[PDB]
Formats: sequence, C-alpha cells, structure tokens
Amino acid sequence: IAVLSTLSRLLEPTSPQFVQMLSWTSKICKEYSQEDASFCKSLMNLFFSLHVLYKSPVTLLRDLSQDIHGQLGDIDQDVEIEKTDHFAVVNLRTAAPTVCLLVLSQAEKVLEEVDWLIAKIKGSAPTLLIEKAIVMQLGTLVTFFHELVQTALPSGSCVDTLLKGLSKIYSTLTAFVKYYLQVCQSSRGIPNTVEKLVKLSGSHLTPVCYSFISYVQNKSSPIPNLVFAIEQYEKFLIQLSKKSKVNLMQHMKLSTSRDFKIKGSVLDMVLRED
Repeated sequence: IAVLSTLSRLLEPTSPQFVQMLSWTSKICKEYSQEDASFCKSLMNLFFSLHVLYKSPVTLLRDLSQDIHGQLGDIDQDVEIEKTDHFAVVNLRTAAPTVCLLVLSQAEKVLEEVDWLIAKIKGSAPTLLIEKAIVMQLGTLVTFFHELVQTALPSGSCVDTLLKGLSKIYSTLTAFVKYYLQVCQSSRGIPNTVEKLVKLSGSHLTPVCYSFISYVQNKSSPIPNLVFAIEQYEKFLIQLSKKSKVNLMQHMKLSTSRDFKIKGSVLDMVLRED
C-alpha cells in the first residue's frame, strides 16, 4: 500500500487515471475486512488521500460514522442499528479504536478548512456562494458527529478525541454565527440555509452531546471544554437573534425553555371570554 500511495502522487488529480485509482480504493474498502489494525488504517489513509483531491470527504465520514455507530452499538444499552453496505472495513476490531480516531482526525481537517473560509470572508469589509458551501459542509458532518455521540466507544482515547472534535465544531459554528454578527449590521436578514442548519445543531447535536457527556461519567464511576464551546455557541446566537432579525434560540432549547406552566394567559382571558 506504501507503493500504491507513492505512485498515486504521480497521477494528475483531474485525470481519468486518477479516477480509476480512487474508485478501486473504494472497491477495496467496500468489499474486504481484515481485523488487522495497522493495515486498515493505511488503507483508509490511501482512500482519504485520494478522495480529498476529488470531492470533500464529508459524505464518506458521515458514511463511516454510521458503520462505527452501527457496529459498536449504542449508549442506551438497547437500540437496533446497523448499515453494513457502506463499507466492509469497519469490523468490530477495526472501527472501535482505529477507524474511529482516523475518522475523527479526518473530520478535524474538514473543519480547519471551514475555519479558513469563514476567516477569509470576514476579512472582506461570489462571496455569498462560499457561504452556502460552508453550511452544507458543516451540516453534513453535524450528522457525522450525531452518529459517534450515540456510539459506545472504547473509553481510552476514542472518548477524548471525540470530545476534542465535538468542541471544534462548536467553535467553527460559533465563529460562523459571529460572522453573521458582522454581516447583519448592514442589512440584517438570515438565509434559510443558516437558519435551518442552525436548528440542525439544536436537534441532532446539543441534546445528544449532553447524554454522551453523562454517559462518560457513569461509565467512569475535555468534558468541561465541550461545555464551554457550547455555551459560547448559544451565547452568540443570543446576540445574533436580537441583533439581526429572527429568533434562532427557540430552535435550540426546546425542552426546558418552555416548561414551567401556568393555566392560560392574560391574552386568552380578555380577548376570548367575558
């Protein structure tokens, strides 16, 4: 495999040849298992190294994150899951330590890019198009994270590397929100794309994080870092909601924020009855 990588550096990334190499490395990841860790890691790197120069891995990560999630099981101790057909790599022995960290590492690279982009846009007092891209990217690997946060991971390094990645996505999200705090001062309206995948975090992410976070301390008997990144994320939605147009934060706390209840209201007492 070390030869195959050295040789595939010579392929023109645009070439019909390059495509073959990639699609074949997909086939090999697709149809074979081999619980030996050192290999599957190298195979995965090959695959990713090529994929990265074609289209962004976010789709692949989401796919693998569903195998890792399906094979190792869930936190609830009972939920039914699996999808094998994604990739034949990721066995029991494969995914738990190995594909897990390798997938996280890859996810962190995708975020450094989105970080880079968000950084680039703000640097400017064609651009709107980069914004829609930043979203789908984030949105996709939001589903990716939603998958591992439901997985029962080997506790040693896979718990903490997930927690690292988990707080990195919230930083990126935070700055993207902090980005629109710049753009909303001039005009102030929020693209559905942003509103929708802002509530994507309030449904598939934040609530799922919190239960993984408590699963970590019950299984036991980084963590405080995730918490911080989260609060700050909400903090700047708070600033963005009142400082642009829409209420973003009613997408996020859907449980506690409407709880304490009192019969009817003053509005209903007067307007309707007598």
